[PDB]
Amino acid sequence: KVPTQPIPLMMNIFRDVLPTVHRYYDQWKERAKSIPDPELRAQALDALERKEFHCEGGGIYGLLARDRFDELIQFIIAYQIMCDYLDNLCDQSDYLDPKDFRSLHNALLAALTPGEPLVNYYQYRIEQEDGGYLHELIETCQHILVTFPSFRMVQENMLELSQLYGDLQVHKHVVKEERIPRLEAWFNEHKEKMPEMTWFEFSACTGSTLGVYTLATYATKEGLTSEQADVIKAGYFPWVQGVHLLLDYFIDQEEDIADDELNFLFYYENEEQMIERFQYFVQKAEESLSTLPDPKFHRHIWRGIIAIYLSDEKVQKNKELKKKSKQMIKMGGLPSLLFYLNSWIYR
Amino acid sequence: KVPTQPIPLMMNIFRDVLPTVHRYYDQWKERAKSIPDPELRAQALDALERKEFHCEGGGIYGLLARDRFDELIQFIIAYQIMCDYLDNLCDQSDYLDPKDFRSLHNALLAALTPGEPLVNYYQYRIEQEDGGYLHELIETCQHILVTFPSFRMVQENMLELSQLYGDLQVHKHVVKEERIPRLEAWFNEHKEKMPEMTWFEFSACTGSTLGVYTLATYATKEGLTSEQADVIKAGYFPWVQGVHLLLDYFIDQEEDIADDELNFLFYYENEEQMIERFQYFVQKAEESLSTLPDPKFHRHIWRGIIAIYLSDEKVQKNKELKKKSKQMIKMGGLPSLLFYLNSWIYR
Ligand SMILES: CC(C)=CCC/C(C)=C/CC/C(C)=C/CC/C(C)=C/CO
Ligand SMILES: CC(C)=CCC/C(C)=C/CC/C(C)=C/CC/C(C)=C/CO
Repeated sequence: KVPTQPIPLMMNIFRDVLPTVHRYYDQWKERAKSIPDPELRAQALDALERKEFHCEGGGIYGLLARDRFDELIQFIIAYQIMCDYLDNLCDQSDYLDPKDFRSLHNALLAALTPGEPLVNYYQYRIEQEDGGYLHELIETCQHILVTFPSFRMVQENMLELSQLYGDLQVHKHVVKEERIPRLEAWFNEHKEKMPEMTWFEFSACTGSTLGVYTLATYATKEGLTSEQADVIKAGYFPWVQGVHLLLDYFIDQEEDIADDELNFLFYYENEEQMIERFQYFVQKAEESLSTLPDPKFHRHIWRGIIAIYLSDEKVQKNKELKKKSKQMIKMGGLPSLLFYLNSWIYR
Repeated sequence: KVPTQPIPLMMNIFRDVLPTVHRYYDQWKERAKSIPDPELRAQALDALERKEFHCEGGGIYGLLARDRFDELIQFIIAYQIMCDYLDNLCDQSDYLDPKDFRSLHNALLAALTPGEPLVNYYQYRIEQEDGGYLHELIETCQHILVTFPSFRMVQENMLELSQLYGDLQVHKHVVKEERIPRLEAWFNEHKEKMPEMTWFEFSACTGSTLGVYTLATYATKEGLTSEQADVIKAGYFPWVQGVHLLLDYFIDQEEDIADDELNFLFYYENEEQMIERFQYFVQKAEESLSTLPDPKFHRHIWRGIIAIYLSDEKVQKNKELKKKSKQMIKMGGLPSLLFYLNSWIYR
């Protein structure tokens, strides 16, 4: 059974999760260095250099599936490395071709489809020589998921989340003036299936990978039901994924204002509405998490997400953002403790 | 309104205590570089390089005296720097002259005696040109303690603990064959005023500086009575200071065996008696700490100190020492958590 008390949970993270994540992550970093195309190589290494925390955090789900610990972490790390690599490729495109963005994000759907034939995902861009990097990441996922006893029960839900994630990455990276019309028209197709929210709130809800890792985790269990697959998806989507990305965008505000970059928080009528809706998402997130198996573990993952995000220098070294962050959610001073602990370690 | 819950306590330590200690400690490092005598300079800088954790730990007492935070920490740092410097000078003496050891440790008594004229503390050794390093550490303590409204009420108790500490440093640093005879004669002078214990248990009890820092902390209060000053002294001496040094000796066993260093645990008739007496010290220490003002603070700091000691790789990587440590004190998974956290940071 998973640790649900802080001390054993933290001990298992430092002893088991982080060394196991880094065993595989550090192997991908060595592979990325051998990418022949200098632009693909740079984007791969930048994602690996800057976004380690995504894999370190995602790997914590390993604790729910000890019998498949190494394999589940290898899947989460391969899938998350792909997301961060592809995000860099889309963010750094000089061409802004949505066919390219889509073709790249179809790699994530291949990763979730064992025996899906691998295509040239780079077919709509000039840079295509990755020495098999992307194919190796896809095949890693394919070969692991197929060994999970209830993968077939969760696969449809994983693909639904991955498709929504890919759609977001396509629409938000096109030429500035075409982004919001695409996102609004895209939201309009899903809004009937969704709780009452805005196009930009929906956009945030689709931008997380947490639901995919949670479904992959429970895929390791014998006799998972279609009913439970659906409970597990609904536990994270839309509310938890929403809070995750609303925080990501909260922390990235000052660089988005300065770099004229798409930030979903900027489409709220005012700050009062933003804080009120954020608090609503948090309450709905707490309610959705409580429906899950191992609810106490999920509530710990979730508190950890909020705390680590709000501990960012961008929040804690900005008097205004720090004040507004405590208005959004009170965390018993954990964000500040993590900032000052971090600040002490690296000096 | 002193922080006692783990998150706010830890946040204050990382935000307030450690950065403030680091600032004053760094200023002492730069001051030490100006020591003219090459050997005194080498010993001052070595103590400062190796023993910063003593000041980091001692400074946590600042949180009991928020009004006097910076001044109390400057006192604690100056006193502890002096202790670790003098320890080095006595350790690395080629002549092992107890007159030298005594004269050096008389600096600690001067530090606790404002308006006292100072001697040449180096008067019994070859190396004497420190450019005022030791005088400035003394004067730093003297100038801070006079500003504490209740210093006069705790001064006698502080001088008592400082005298016994000085006595221990004198007796333990002489030639190997004179150490135990000196330590037994010394204990025999104090035996009748102490709870029942061995000369080597007594030696352990006198070797900590916690009592001095705690007394200095409550010196910052208006209208401390003699009764209260005696309660505060008894809260740390002898049981808490005893646990502190017995635990230090416990962890360093393998080191002290192979470097043939003096270790007071080796004078127990066997391991079983050593563990039995340690458990007794722990109980008396818990009892004496519970008599203090802010008893949850004192309990939390003491458990933190124990957890940090037991997290040492010397304990956690040594199956035998790990078994004995878990007999000696029940800390649950905290030492193991701190071990794996440290292992991760410094991989
Ligand atoms: C009891 C405690 C403190 C538990 C710690 C819980 C932690 C560290 C959770 C990390 C949160 C997490 C899963 C982050 C992953 C980030 C991710 C997948 C980002 C993709 O954009
Ligand atoms: C919260 C942190 C990182 C504290 C660091 C400080 C450490 C490691 C302290 C452990 C030792 C300690 C509390 C010593 C007290 C000072 C003293 C009298 C030392 C002489 O043995």
